[PDB]
This record gives sequence, structure tokens and C-alpha cells, in this order.
Amino acid sequence: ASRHGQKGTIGITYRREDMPFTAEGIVPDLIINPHAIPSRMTVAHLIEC
Amino acid sequence: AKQNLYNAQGATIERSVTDRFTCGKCKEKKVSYYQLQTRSADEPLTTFCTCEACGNRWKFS
Amino acid sequence: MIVPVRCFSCGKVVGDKWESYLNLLQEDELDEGTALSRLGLKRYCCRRMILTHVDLIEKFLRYNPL
Ligand SMILES: [Zn+2]
Ligand SMILES: [Zn+2]
Repeated sequence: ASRHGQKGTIGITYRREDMPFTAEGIVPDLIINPHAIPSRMTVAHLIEC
Repeated sequence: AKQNLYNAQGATIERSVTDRFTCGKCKEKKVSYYQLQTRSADEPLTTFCTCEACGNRWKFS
Repeated sequence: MIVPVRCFSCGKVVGDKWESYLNLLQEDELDEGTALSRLGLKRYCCRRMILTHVDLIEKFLRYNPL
């Protein structure tokens, strides 16, 4: 969970070579779904990021 | 007598509207709403609906 | 705890750089952002670790076991 009440669990895991990746190669640690944003109305999470 | 007749007839709350949705039965845009949340905290408000072209009620999630 | 070896995101070895990053802030009086830059960590996934790692190991170490 975050510091904003976004509790959740791990669905599955991936290695880097099929994790998505950005131009500098910063491969992310973890990906959460966008739909947890609007209905939870958790703006400060985004601001913190 | 005029003041008494005014004081006889009572509450007339009037249901402020918008024009975005259409009626579930009449299908016209005179729609009025409200907000509050009913169930537990994990979900948002209820988005109550109230038509005024015919008086219909429905709801959106 | 020690610094981690090998940044979780990227994989570059970190841990050689720790005491260096310390003495860049002890006598050289240097600003720390430039300190990491002159330490040579230009991606930021690597950079977060040295910037945020806390060193509890010596606070453990000030006991007297055996
Ligand atoms: Zn209607
Ligand atoms: Zn890294």
C-alpha cells in the first residue's frame, strides 16, 4: 500500500526484458492500473510522485 | 385573508436541474440530480437522478 | 543496514560508492546533488538509493556483544 490508502497485491511478476521500458532504460519496479485514480480521488498520490 | 392564504400552502422545494442526461422513459433533457454516498467508503457518491419533463427517477453508477 | 549492492531497478553496483559519497560531504563541503553527479550516477533510478538509504548498521553496532 501507498501512503494514500491504495492497498493492493501483486498479480504476477515479470523480468525486465518484457517489462515496459523508457528511453533512458529506467525499467519500472511496479505498475498499477489507472482506474484506481479517479474514483478514489487520490490526487496527493500523483503530486507526491 | 391574503396573508393567511399565503401561509396555508406549504413547502415547495424545486429540484435544481441540468441538461446533460436524457430521461429513462420520456427521453428528454431536463435532468436534475443530487450527490451523497450511501455504501462503504471504497466507492464514490451515488449520483441520484430525477427527471422533470415527466418526473422520472433513475440512477447512474 | 549497509548500502544495497546493485540498484534494484537498474543493476549497477552501488556500495563501492558509499563511503566516497560520505567524504564528499565531510571535508569537501560539497552540495550533495553535485556530489552524486561527480560520483557519476546520471540515471536517477540508481540515484535514489544513495540519496535515501539510511545507515542503521552502526547504530546497531554500538552495542557490546560478547
Ligand atoms: Zn422524463
Ligand atoms: Zn539504478
